[PDB]
Amino acid sequence: VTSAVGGAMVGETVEGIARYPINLRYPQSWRDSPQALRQLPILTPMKQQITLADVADIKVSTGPSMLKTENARPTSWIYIDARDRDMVSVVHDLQKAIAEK
Amino acid sequence: RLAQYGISLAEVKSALDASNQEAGGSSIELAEAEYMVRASGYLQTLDDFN
Amino acid sequence: RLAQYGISLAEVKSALDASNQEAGGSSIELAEAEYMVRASGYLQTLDDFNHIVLKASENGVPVYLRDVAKVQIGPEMRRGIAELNGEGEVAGGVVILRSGK
Amino acid sequence: TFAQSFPANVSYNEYQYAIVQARAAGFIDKVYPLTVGDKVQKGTPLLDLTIPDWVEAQSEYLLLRETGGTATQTEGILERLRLAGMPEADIRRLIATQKIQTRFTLKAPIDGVITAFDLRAGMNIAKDNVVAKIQGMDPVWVTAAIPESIAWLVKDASQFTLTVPARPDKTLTIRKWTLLPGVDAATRTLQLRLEVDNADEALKPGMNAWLQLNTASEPMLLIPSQALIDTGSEQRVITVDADGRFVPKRVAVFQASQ
Amino acid sequence: TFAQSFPANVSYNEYQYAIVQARAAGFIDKVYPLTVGDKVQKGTPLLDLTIPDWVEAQSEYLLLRETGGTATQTEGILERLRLAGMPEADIRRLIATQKIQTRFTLKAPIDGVITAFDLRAGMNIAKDNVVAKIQGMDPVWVTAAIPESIAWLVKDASQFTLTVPARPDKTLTIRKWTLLPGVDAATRTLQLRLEVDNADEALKPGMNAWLQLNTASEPMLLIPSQALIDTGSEQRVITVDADGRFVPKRVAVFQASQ
Repeated sequence: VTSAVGGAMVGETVEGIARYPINLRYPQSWRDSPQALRQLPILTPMKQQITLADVADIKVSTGPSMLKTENARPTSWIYIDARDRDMVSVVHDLQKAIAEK
Repeated sequence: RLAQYGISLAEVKSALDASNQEAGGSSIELAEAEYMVRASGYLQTLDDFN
Repeated sequence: RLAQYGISLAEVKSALDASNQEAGGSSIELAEAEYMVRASGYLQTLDDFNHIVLKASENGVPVYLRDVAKVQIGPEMRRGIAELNGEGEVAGGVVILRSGK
Repeated sequence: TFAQSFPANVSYNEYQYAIVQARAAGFIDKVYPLTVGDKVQKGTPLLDLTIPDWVEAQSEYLLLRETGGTATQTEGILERLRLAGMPEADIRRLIATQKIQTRFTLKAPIDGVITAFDLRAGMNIAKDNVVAKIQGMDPVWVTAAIPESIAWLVKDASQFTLTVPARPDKTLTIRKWTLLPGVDAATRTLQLRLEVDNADEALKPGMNAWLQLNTASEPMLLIPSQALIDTGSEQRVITVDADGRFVPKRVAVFQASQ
Repeated sequence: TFAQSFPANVSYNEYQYAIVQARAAGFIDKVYPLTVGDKVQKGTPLLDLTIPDWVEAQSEYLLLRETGGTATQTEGILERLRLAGMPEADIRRLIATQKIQTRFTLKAPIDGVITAFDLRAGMNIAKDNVVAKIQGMDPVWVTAAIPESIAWLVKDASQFTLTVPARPDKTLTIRKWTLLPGVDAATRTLQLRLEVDNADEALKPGMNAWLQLNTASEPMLLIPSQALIDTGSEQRVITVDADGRFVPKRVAVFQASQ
């Protein structure tokens, strides 16, 4: 998952002052999609040729995108863009609409 | 049972140490969306230990 | 090629991890001078990658990284993208000032 | 149309298989410049050997030829020779020269590669000794390994395509293919054997070979993959109306590939 | 363009191969100062043995000579002798001495190295025992392991440069060699065998060697490797047309080098 499918860094070249990442990975073809992942080739320790689906279920799901915390409480920010009116009037109206509905 | 199964205390310890972490497979693009490849692997049930 | 050569992904990773460092043999006195024993070993050519040894028969016929992998120079995962005037991707730099100066 | 790639081995043709053994005991007179690894053609001399077993019955024939024995009496002794193991051609040499045959030359029965050669000069030879194991490679075999779990991916109507990394300049023609009855327990893979033309002898046994397969499924509704949104609990597509309005619709996914 | 150094080994000439076996059973009278690893020359005594198989027929001959049997009666018993396994040199000793031969000497058929010596003093001997396995090394053998991937290239190679670490002065250009029809499966390598004159015994079987190849292919369409956008199943390049617009094109790769 980390190296075959994902391209996890494995080391870095040392080129003078600079450094550059080195990594292992299957060609994109084998990791194109879910189904592709289910047929991801695995050479087991006992030289058995299996697929990733032989040892795992791959399910698509939905969950956290990025956890935003403020003083340790999760929070979502609603970005409003009003530029024709004056500010205070807008917020005072938002406070009403929000309160009642 | 260690002797009966031919398994050393050391082998047990190492096995444990490899059965309790998650791993990321980066992401993969589907429908112009980013799909985070997440691999389970945390101990959380007694059965998982077993 | 992993299966065809009987080499596991893990073996590849370990081999890589042993083919990219220098080492000192201390020094040795010659003509009342100090000779620093320096041992090469840094990756610096694509060919160096290709010749990462994975396996060797009693024969002396070795199996190289090149036998199970293609070593190419590609882009790392972009964490940020910069575009100029809507007609090209570019590399940029931003100077950041010490707060209060 | 499903598409997947499997690794395969170029291997000797096991229907072109010969193991030469001396028809009777004797001793090696000469062993030709040959060793395991060498390619021989049909007719190539392997070795010369002396075989006494047949001489007694041979002379018994030659003197019945002298004392004008009957055809029935002469043929009978020849038949004893054939059953005694004596090669028919060596029997023909007997009749054509009326000379007792004592030194013989074993030749390669077929074209192929020597994989065994247990006899060298100076030895005695026995009926169980193998003088030469010769394996052919013209209709060369190529066996591909399919993980048991994807067995379903291979059907009769499947379309195969072979490539060998060692010869990018060649396009292989598959004579025929078979899905062997059992799976290799050691690897947990089905065995798919291909017979491939190889008169140029470009395909050497031991070579790697990639087997690309295509397989058509039952007919289903087909859309590009980028067109499908999957949130793990539902899959949908965005449909374009007659007016150009974008209206979403739920769909059930069967499978996907390529 | 290619510049590769292939790994190679020095080994015995398998066309200079001898396995000395006794023509008939018996017991060892004496084995000479010799063992596995020793260099022997044609004629070197290996061991003395007693063989009672031929004595009865030898008498039959000597008796025949006492009573002046037919010339063909003598040729007869004499030919049954050589068919019985008795060496032609020992038969000559029979007629010359007119005494029955029981004690014989087995000598080395060729020059070379004893790589097997299964008989010592006080032992009996059988026909399947090997008294000496001798393999020569004057025209010594060297075999290089060339990665299958460039079979397409080496099938037309002109020359290589053989070099051995143990001997920096025995480095010579190689213009004749044979590319065996089999490739090692464990290393997926072609096997190239070549002979090398070796009177001074400078090259010893077991030594490491290097086979150097500096060559160029036949002209082909070339592009910088960086240019090839190759997925696992799709290789293609971005072409810049006349106006400078991008246009992805599917291509078919032959092979990359340097």
